[PDB]
Amino acid sequence: VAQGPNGRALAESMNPDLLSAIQQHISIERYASVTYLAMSIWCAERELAGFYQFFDGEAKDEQSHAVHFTQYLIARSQSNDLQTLDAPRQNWDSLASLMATAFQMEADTTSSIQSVYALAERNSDTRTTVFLAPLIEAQIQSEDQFAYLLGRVKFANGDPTALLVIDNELRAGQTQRG
Amino acid sequence: VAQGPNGRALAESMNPDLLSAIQQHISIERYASVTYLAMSIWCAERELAGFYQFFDGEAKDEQSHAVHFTQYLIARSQSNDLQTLDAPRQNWDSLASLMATAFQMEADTTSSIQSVYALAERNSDTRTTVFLAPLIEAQIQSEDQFAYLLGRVKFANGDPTALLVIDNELRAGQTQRG
Amino acid sequence: VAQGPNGRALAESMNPDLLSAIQQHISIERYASVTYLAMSIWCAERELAGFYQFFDGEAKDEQSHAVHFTQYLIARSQSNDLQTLDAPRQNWDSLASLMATAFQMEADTTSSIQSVYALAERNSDTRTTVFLAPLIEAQIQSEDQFAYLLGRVKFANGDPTALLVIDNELRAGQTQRG
Amino acid sequence: VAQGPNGRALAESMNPDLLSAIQQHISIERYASVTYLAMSIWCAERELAGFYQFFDGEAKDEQSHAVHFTQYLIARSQSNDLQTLDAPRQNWDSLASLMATAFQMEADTTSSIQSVYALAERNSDTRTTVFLAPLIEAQIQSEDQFAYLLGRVKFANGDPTALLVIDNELRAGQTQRG
Ligand SMILES: [Cl-]
Ligand SMILES: [Cl-]
Ligand SMILES: [Cl-]
Ligand SMILES: [Cl-]
Repeated sequence: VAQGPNGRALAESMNPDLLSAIQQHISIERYASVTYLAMSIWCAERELAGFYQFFDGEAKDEQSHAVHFTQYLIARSQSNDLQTLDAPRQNWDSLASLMATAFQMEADTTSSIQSVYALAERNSDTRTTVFLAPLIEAQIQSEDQFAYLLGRVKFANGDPTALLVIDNELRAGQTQRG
Repeated sequence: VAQGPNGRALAESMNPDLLSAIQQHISIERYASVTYLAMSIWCAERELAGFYQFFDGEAKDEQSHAVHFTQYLIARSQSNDLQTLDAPRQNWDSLASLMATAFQMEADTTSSIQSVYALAERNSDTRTTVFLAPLIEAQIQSEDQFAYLLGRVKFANGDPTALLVIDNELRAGQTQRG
Repeated sequence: VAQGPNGRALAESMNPDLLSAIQQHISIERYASVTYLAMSIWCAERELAGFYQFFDGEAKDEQSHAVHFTQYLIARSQSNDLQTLDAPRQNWDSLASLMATAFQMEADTTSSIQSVYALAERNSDTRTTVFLAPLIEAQIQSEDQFAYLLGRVKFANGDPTALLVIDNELRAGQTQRG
Repeated sequence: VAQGPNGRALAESMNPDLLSAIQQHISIERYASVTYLAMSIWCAERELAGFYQFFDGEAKDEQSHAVHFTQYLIARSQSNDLQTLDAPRQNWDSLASLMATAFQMEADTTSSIQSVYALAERNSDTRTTVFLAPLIEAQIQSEDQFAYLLGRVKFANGDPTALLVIDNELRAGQTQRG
């Protein structure tokens, strides 16, 4: 029985480009997490308590997804490489603009998974494409959810009253179409 | 004991114009159902989640009413004839205009039942007029309900904040005067 | 952030041939639903109450699957296009022949999904192939189930006693190999 | 305040032809009841215990409906006139033929109500047409039920095994399409 790069028994070697692509995706999700934290703070600064709670939860959830990827690399007996994390964007002129960045961050997370998926398909690494499929399914729901929150916020058209109403929806856990 | 057109024992023959009128009404209710589905989608496209849930339920309910009519034709040993279903209207310039079409669709459903009622009265088919009476009673409540939703939406006068408030009412099941 | 054809924020554009293929599949499932309704009626006309209940449930379930596809198009910010629905087949010379049409309808539903799957694979639309995979899994079980019901009905070899026994199985919810 | 023919305070006079028609209908339902009793006995004589239980219940139910009409005449301050009751038919060559007579008896019960309904309509006695409407609704379900039992028995085509299976359905309370 061979040993993998992290030292555990190796079920099947992984192409080093696929390894790097996964390590990079872990960074994308760690960066989405700190971005949601910055958005949590920005909302809290403007007394948008529901939005603040929502993004606080999104930051923790996104970090869990990152950890889930590190566990997969351990499962494949591959080395992890936790990288330097850029500072997040921290300033926006409005909630609408903040939600636009949030939607883009979620969509870009899905894009990064798709790239890892396509690279694994090329290398015929079927464990990885299989492992990734539920994570892409969840990203579809996350994208639907952020499109919902962004569109609802844009519908408000900057009116504080509408934004307060939506803020209370979020504090109550009403965060998707349902 | 005679056999009816669908092959079951026949309690009492039905005039073929009355049969056709019932088969056509089944189509009206099937068409109301897919119309409510299209309205469900239109609302979902604009993040009006409460309205989306309401019309999703109305589509299923209207389909049940259609099925209820097919069971009556079976009870009378008459043949069913499920027809080609037109595509629904799918585009509206505003919620107010959508709710106007919804109200008209509900009122037109009642009109179609009334026509079947009047035709059965002419033919002295008392089973049918008796069978129809509870269904007209429910249509009165449905008309009251859609007049309520339409009028409330018009009262909002296109203000997004008011429409968000009404959207949340609908998501909570607050769909009539009560 | 770009807007998709239905007006919501767009996570990733979809090839218009893939869109049309999905809109067409929605029609196939809507048509399977009304076909199961017609079969429900045909069984009810012959006092096959268990078969009638089974197909009444299959019609509602198949409609739910259609709605599930419309929600996916909303999730992808694509336009829905609910189409004219053909009338279903409504006449069969025997239960065996009806069950044969039912099996073919279920198999053809799976074929239509496979075509959408293959088209999405060509366009590298990984959200769609991922979204479709559970639906194909369920179709395998549905095909196994209809092969079971069809084969059991053929085993009866037209004997009314055997068909009554199977009818009671279905009324009790005994609808698969288990 | 005037007194009616039975001596109670009279809310509204009833045409004597309408009174007689109601008194005659009471006899029809009393006769249906004893007919179901005779059918109960015929089934018991052939060890068809489920059919025997079913018709024993139908005899009691039909008698209750007769009593319900006598209460209406009391409510209208009209006289009751319980008439001589003919002997029921008591002999049949087969269950199929017995079920045919049962279906006809149920259909003839509905016809007699319809006649009373039409006579009340002519006399504009709206209490009576209103009172009768639920009873006609129930007759539609009774007709659907007896068409179901008759058709199922004919499907058996005289095979004892199939008739035993149906007998057990009835003993378990499986007496309609459901
Ligand atoms: Cl804003
Ligand atoms: Cl509006
Ligand atoms: Cl067969
Ligand atoms: Cl027989």
